[PDB]
Formats: sequence, structure tokens, C-alpha cells
Amino acid sequence: DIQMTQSPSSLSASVGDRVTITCRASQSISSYLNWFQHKPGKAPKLLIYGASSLQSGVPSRFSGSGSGTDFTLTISSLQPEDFATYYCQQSYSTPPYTFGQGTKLEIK
Amino acid sequence: SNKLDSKVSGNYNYLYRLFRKSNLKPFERDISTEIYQAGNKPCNGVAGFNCYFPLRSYSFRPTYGVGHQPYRVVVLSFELLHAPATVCGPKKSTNLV
Amino acid sequence: FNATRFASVYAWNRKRISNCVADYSVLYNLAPFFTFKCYGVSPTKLNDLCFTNVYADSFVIRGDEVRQIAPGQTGNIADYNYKLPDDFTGCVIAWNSNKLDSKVSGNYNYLYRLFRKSNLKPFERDISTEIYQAGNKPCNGVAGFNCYFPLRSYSFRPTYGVGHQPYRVVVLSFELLHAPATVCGPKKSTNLVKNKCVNFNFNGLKGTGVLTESNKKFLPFQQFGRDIADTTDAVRDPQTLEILDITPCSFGGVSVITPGTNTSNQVAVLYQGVNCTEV
Amino acid sequence: QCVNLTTRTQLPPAYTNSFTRGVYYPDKVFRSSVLHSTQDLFLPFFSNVTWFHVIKRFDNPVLPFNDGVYFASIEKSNIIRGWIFGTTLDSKTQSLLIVNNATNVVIKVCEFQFCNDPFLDMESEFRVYSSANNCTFEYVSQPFLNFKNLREFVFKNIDGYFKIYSKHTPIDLPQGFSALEPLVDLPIGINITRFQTLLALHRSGWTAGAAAYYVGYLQPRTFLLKYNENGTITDAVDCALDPLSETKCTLKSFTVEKGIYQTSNFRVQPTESIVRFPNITNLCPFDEVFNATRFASVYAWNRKRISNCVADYSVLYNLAPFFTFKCYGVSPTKLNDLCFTNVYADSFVIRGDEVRQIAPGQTGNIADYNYKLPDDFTGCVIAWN
Amino acid sequence: SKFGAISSVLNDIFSRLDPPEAEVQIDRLITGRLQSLQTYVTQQLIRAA
Amino acid sequence: SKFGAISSVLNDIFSRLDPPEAEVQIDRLITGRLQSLQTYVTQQLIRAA
Amino acid sequence: EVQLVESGGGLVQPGRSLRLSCAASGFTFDDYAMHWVRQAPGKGLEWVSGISWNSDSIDYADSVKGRFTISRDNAKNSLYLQMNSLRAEDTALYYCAKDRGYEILTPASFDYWGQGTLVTVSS
Ligand SMILES: *[C@@H]1O[C@H](CO)[C@@H](O)[C@H](O)[C@H]1NC(C)=O
Repeated sequence: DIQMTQSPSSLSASVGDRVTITCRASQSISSYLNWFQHKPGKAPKLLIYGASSLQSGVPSRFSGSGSGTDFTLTISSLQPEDFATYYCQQSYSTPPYTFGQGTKLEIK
Repeated sequence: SNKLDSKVSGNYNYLYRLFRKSNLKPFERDISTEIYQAGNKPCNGVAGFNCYFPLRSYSFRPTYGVGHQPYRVVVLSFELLHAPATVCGPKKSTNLV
Repeated sequence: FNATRFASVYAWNRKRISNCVADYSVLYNLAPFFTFKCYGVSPTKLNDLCFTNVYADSFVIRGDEVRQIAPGQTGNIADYNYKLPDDFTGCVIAWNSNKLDSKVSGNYNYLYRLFRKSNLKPFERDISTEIYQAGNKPCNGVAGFNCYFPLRSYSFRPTYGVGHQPYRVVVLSFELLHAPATVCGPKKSTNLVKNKCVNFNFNGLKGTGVLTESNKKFLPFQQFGRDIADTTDAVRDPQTLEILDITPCSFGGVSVITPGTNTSNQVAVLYQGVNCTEV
Repeated sequence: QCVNLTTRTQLPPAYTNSFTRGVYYPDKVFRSSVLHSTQDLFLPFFSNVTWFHVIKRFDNPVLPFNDGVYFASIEKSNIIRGWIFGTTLDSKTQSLLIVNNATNVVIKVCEFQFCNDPFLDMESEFRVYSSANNCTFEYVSQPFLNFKNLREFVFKNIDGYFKIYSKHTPIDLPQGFSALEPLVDLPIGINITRFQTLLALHRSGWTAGAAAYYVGYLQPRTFLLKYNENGTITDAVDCALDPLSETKCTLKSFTVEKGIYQTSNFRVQPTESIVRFPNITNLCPFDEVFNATRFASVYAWNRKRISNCVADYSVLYNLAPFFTFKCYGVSPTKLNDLCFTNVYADSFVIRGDEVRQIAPGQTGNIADYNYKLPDDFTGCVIAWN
Repeated sequence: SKFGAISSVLNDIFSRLDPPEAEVQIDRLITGRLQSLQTYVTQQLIRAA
Repeated sequence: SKFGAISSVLNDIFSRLDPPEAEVQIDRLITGRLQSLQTYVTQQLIRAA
Repeated sequence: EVQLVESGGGLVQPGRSLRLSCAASGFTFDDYAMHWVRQAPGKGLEWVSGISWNSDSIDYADSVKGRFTISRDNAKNSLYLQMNSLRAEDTALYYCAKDRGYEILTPASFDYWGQGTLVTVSS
């Protein structure tokens, strides 16, 4: 079986800050994860797929890094339209398409 | 350089340029911090969309991928001329005959 | 290249492309297209040449089998699935596609031929599913002893190493010839200049000379024109269908008439074999 | 829609002389007032070609394709409509079809199901095939169309390409010379060994008008072609017809003065390739490895070395029970040819779920604690229940 | 004559290939043509004698 | 004489070597044979004079 | 820009059955796979089911096997999901995800989604 953990749950920032969030995987699963922005008021969206392959149609401010178990998303701009929860989901393990626990991100 | 460059939060001490104006000539460096012309409308000092900043930050961490680990790279360029070479090998010197 | 699903290697897919402008920087600037290696044409030049008809052969193979896609290269896929002719001009683009063609339970949509009585001819597709015969006794439609199914399924799985990851391969073949080209590279036209020494580029045919009107009657399909020395001396303007004659620019020999430098240093110049009203 | 005809008349095919027809422009370049020697698939001069009449004559046989076909037609009213090419001539293997009706031309390569008597029938009745399962190419264009019509076609199949050359002439074969211009190229890429023509019947029973068609076969040889000042072919000399033609071909001239000349030597073309090796003895001991009654445990995997013998890997390679053939670093088909210094056979017993673990880059109990394989492993693994 | 090169025209070699192996092709063409010219000059010398 | 190639036997070159460099080897052999025959012909011409 | 319409939700007694329908019009539906996923009102996403481009490979969640079924009609470009044997833990939201590839169990991720339909299972 596969277990995933998200060290950050709620974080504080401002409009002009740079922040990072990381995910941990119980076993090595060859960096096959996707990262989701879930706005509570509208449909959630894919931002990056795979290790560091940016999905077209989104700003390139978001940056993904890491291979193996620990993966890190970085926001350099933190635009005032990023009030959402960030998800990291695996698609490699025998348990298919298990998701992670929510990561609230807000600016104060 | 995992044993020497490893920060758990990602080492930002190393930066890398992406959006250069054009392909660089060999053996040249640019420290330009001006906003890159990333479209048709001139930047005129305006950043954001249509004008992306070439510089980006490495996110090296101690448990990244093998290819995602930082590697120190040193390139030695050697030029040989008829002039007396001042950087030679460790071979000993004998007496001429 | 953005097709969702490629065909099996034994029944490789083929598409004909003609009568359009082709830009190869679109394929060149994409990171995933790793193995971009070309026989007979340097990749950087694809932006200037002009081709008649081009073929795109698409399929999916194993990661280590990519080295077997080459002219004059022997291989299982070369012998029984897809053989590249030795005199082949064109490029191959192979890139890893583990993200799409691998199932954790196991992917079985792709099959390759394992046994065949004879080697395949170049660019030949064999879709026969007949039970391969290995012994003297006839198979008679039974896949028993010495009677084998030549088709074997690639069991792609994400957990495999790089040696067995699925790889999507597209082979671009160029019909580079003297035929009237229609697959045109990205280039801008220019007004026709006549009766002077110019550097001309006619459908990727580079040259230097004088372009004059000619009375030669090309066959309606006949594009180029040569001479006893087998060099292009007569050409057809692609934009408007007329016949132009190509003449090398005026040259000649120069010799010096001179008395001994001991007595004087004045000289005269002899231009050989030319009326000096055209010097 | 299949209709069988019982009005055919059995007769051996006629034979006639090819004379000096069957030359085609080898390439699309332009040459003027120059002699050029080219080696390709050409119809030999003065060859004995097959002759068929249709009137109550009906000649619709299946002919081998060989390396090429030259198809001439002496025709009025255009009673001949198309062609069929293939190997099995059914839906088992894909077949190619050409027709030219009163409106346009139809070209289709599909696994058609042809009737045993394909023909046509004003003309509004087409009976050539019953079903089409898989298609690979289609093309529609303009129609091609005292005996007054002469059509000469050349069909070639080289390197996945089907070349068709055509020539139309207003008029046995007339004594004359006429080169064939290249008409069409097709990206078919299948096997072609047999063909047949397609005919249309006049309905008022049914009677066929007077027509004739001639078949010749292409052969690989060299021709010397003369281009006139206008740039069109006017004369050709075969390079292997008779010694006078050989001398003309060698001297690169159409007139030879009095004298003695040297052309070539005496030559017998090869037919087969023969390969010889000594007796295949001293086979490697594979039976004691696979047909062994008892295998050892996976932790104490049995290791055997193989050398100084001939290793017939086909024996293990050709057994179905051995389902899984997973090999790393070498292809199974070159196991018969590629030679090695030594072979190491490691035999053990594992579960079904741990079979995948013995491979480069894998993890698990067997891979880490029982038997570890290197990343750059050159060899195969065989597993059977 | 191609002399074993992929084409017998220098312009085609230059416009079709990059320098690194176009130079090999041009090397082959030049050495062949130079050999032909050497043969012609030798025959001319013998005939002149 | 191998003429600087791997082997002096034409069929051995064609058999155990792939065409991409077998072509180069065949070119080397044939050009060596041409040069030798050229030298012989020139010597014969001088002796004939 | 693809559009995903989901309908068929409402209030239902536990133990009953109902239908959810999802139709797509912004792309070619014949060569894309789809999935059904669940967003709990107080818990994060978790996969429910999925079907490929054609009805050959089908799969279900571990806690869901034998309870819900999915169907795909390529003729009018839609898919169906049947609610069966509902209990109080199935009162969440459902999203109609579109796969990047063609199969069901692939590293391919989900690209484009739409506004889901709210359902609840209570008396
Ligand atoms: C070309 O053929 C025509 C007859 O069709 C003839 O009158 C003309 O002289 C020919 N051209 C030349 C250059 O002789």
C-alpha cells in the first residue's frame, strides 16, 4: 500500500512573498505525481503533471522540483488570486489514484 | 555536491537564467537584470505577463533525484603556443646530452 | 505527434504529407523529443530545403529497440517488423512515453512480430497472423509444437526500468529528388532579376550565375534540366512556369607581360579569350 | 454480387513480337541532344509477349507479376476498364484495385472479397467484389480515357512504391518507337505477385466487342537512350541483345565503323548462395538444467557454468510452456549468432508475484535478499510453472 | 561521377549538410577530381613527348 | 594488399561489416586497385614510347 | 475550454438508486478516457471509478467494488454513473474528470474538469 503526507496544512504570506510546500511519499514511486489547485468557489485545476512538466495554459510562476519521495511546489509571485488548497496526487502505486490531505494557503 | 549542497527547504544559493535575448556566443557572460522581451509589446520596464524574468532558482534538496542532485562542474581550457609553456606536467627533468 | 494513440510496430502507421509549408522548429524546441537524429540531412538545415513528398511512419517500441531503427542495421524489429532501407534520407524522432502507454496492471495494446519465414523488404508492412511453421509437419491451423504465434504483446508497465519503457517513434522520410517539390520550407520569395550575375536559390538549389530567357520546351512534368556534364543549366521558376537558362558569370585568365625587373617595373596585362569591351 | 460465365472459350494464349516498344523516361530531369546509358527494369527488345483477344473470346486469366508488367491495349469503345493486383486475391491479404468508369477513376487498396468472375456491364452494372473489411488508401481523379486506340502502361513495384507509366496513341503491334512518360506513383507498400484485367460486357444475351491486349515482363538490364534536340526520346539500344548492340552500348555511339572492338567477357550469373560448416556436435548440456527433477532454493540458487560447447538456444526458445521470455541487454533472435566466452545459469524456485523482481532497477525481497541482478545485466531470464 | 559521395554537386552537399561531414564528402569529391586531372595531365605529357 | 582497410578480401568486408562503413572499405579497396592499375598503365605507356 | 455538464443529483433515501450523467462537448470524446471522483464536504479528493476511451478496461475503488457501475455512450458523447446501495457517507460532491491518455490505470493525469453536481443521501 502507499501512504502520502503533506507537512504544511495552513500557511501565511503576503502579496509579494515566495512560499514552498512539500509532499512526502512512503515508498519510491518514480516521481509520477500531479499537483492540483482547488479553488473553493469554482472547479479545481491541474497546474503541473509529472515531476516538473508544466501544464500549458497556466502562469509559469509555479515551479515544481524533486524526484523520488519528496516533492516541492514553489510560488514566487503569490498573486492575490491564489486563495485555494493545493493537492498532490500519485498515479504509480498499486492503489490507484490516491490523493493527499489539504494544504490551506492564505496571505495575511 | 549532495554532501555539500543540501538544504531541506531547497537551496536557493544557485540561480540560472532562462529567458535570454538570444543565443550566447561561446565564452561570454551576461549579468543583465533587465526584464526580458517576452512578446510583441515592448516591456519598457514592465514585468509580469508578456515580460518574464530570465533568472530562476535551483531547488536542490538532500533527497532529490540522482539527476536532480547538484553537480559541481569545472572545465579546463588549454591553449598551446610556441611560447614557453608555464603550466606543465609533473615529469622530472634530466641533464641534456 | 499529438495523436493520442499510436499503432502497433508490426502494422506501423503511415501518413503522407505534401503541398504545404513545413516548419521544423516546432518539433525542435520541445524538450521531450529527445532522440532527434537524422541520416543524410543535418537537422539545422531542414529550415531551408524543399521536398516533393514526405512520409511520417509512426509506431511504438521498447526503449532498447530504438538503436535497431537505422539503415543497414539488423534487428528483430528490423528483420520482421520495420526495416529501414540503406539508401534512406530522413530523420527519426524517438521519445519516451511512459506516461501514456504503461498500465500498472499491464498494457497489452501493442504487439510485435517475432517469427517470419523471410526478412521484410524496406518499407514493407506484413499483417499476417498465420501460425509460424518451425517443423516439417504442417501446422494445419493448430499452434502446437513447432507451431508458434509470431505476434507477441509488449507488456508495458510503469514499474519497469528504462530498458523496457515504451518509446514513441516517428520516422520522417523525404522524397528528395528532381521532381517538382511541394513540401516547402519556411522562406520568403523575391522578385525575379534577369541578365546579371546573381546568387540564386531555386527550391533549395543553390547557385551563382546569370539567368536568361530560354527557348527550351520542358515536358509539363519535367522540372529541372542538365547538360553533358550533369549540372543544372536549365531551370523552371516555381512561382510562374517559365524556363530559365543558367550561364556561369564571366571569368577568364589574366597574364602579365613584363620586362625584367632589373631594367624596369612597368607591366601590361593580357586578358585571355575575352573581348575587353566586356572586361 | 457474383455472376459466373460459361461462355468462355479455352485456347492457348497467342504470342507476338515486342519489336522496339517498352521504353520510359527513367527520371524527371531534362536532357537534350545527348546519349545517356541507364540500368533499370526495362522490357527486352524483340521479346515474345503474350497476346489476348476479346470478342466470343474472353481472356481473363491470373498472371504472375514477376518484377514488373508491361500492359498494352489495342482498343476501340474502351471495353477494358481496370486492373486488380494482389497475392491471395481475397480478404485474407490486402489487394489493390483500379477502375476507370465513364465518370472518373477509382483507386483502392483494401482486403476486398473479389468474385470469381469480376466484370462490368450504357454501363450501370459493376460486379467486381463482395465485401471490403480493411482499407489503407484511396484516390479519385480524372478518367484516363478499325481499331483506333493504343494504350501502353508500365507497372513497377520497387521499395514500397508502385510506379505507373502511361502513353496514349491514335492508330499486331505497329513497328515504331514511343517512350512512356511517368504518370503516377503510389505509396502502397504491400506484396504483389499476381494480377488480372477487368472487362465490361455489352448487354442488348451479352456480346463483347473486338479488342486485344498484350502482356510483357520487365527484366533488369541497361539501355542506351538518344535524346533529340527537342529533348524527347527518339531511339534506344539494348545493351544485351546481340553483339552489335553490345558494341554500340560500349562505344556510346549509334554508328560503328569498320574494325574490331572489345566489349566484355564471358559471364554466368549466380543463382543461389551456399553456406557450409562442419558437423554440429558437442551440444551444451541444457537438459540437466531445465529437465532437472529438483531445483535448489532461491537463496541457495544453483550456479552452473557453460563453455566449450555449441549452445542451441532454440531448444529453450521454442517451448511454449515457458511462457515468459524476458531478456535484458541482448535480443533473443541473436542468441543463435552472438557468441560469448562463458554462460552462467542460475536456477531456483520463486512465487509468481516475485518473478518481476529479478531484473535491473527492481526492488523486493527476492531482489534485495535472495538474488540481486546488476543494472547492466546482459542475459535472459526464463520462468515456467 | 559521384566518386562515392552522396551527390556530385558541391552546392547540394553544402546546402544539405553541416560542415562536420560535408567536409568528408567534399574531401572525397576533391580527391577524385584531382586524380582525374592528374591522369589527364600525364597523358598530355606523354602525347607531347 | 588491404590498402589500409580492415581486410583485403572483398566478400569478408561485405559479410561481417554493416553497409555504412562497408561502403567506405569498398571505396578504399577499389581506389587502391585503380591507382595501382593507373601506375601499371603509365609504366607500360612509357615503355611503349 | 472543454465543457462538462453533470446532472441527475438530488435527495435520496439510503438504500435506493439513482443516475448521474456527464456530457462533454469541447473535444473529441472518442479518444479520451474519463473518471468519476469524489470531493467530500469535509474531506479531500478520493478516486471513485473510471472508464477508458472504449469500454474494454474498467476499474473501481477498493471500498466501492460491486456497488456502483459506469457506462459510456460514444454515440451522443456522454457517460453515466449509477448510485446503488447508498449510505450516509455518500452525501459528497462528484467531479467528472478527463484523463490525458486513453487507458484507465496510467501515469497520465487529469487535465480539465467542470462544476460538479451536489448530491446527498438522507431521509
Ligand atoms: C521539334 O519538333 C518540331 C516538330 O514537332 C520541329 O519542327 C522542330 O524543328 C524540333 N526542334 C528542333 C530544335 O529541331
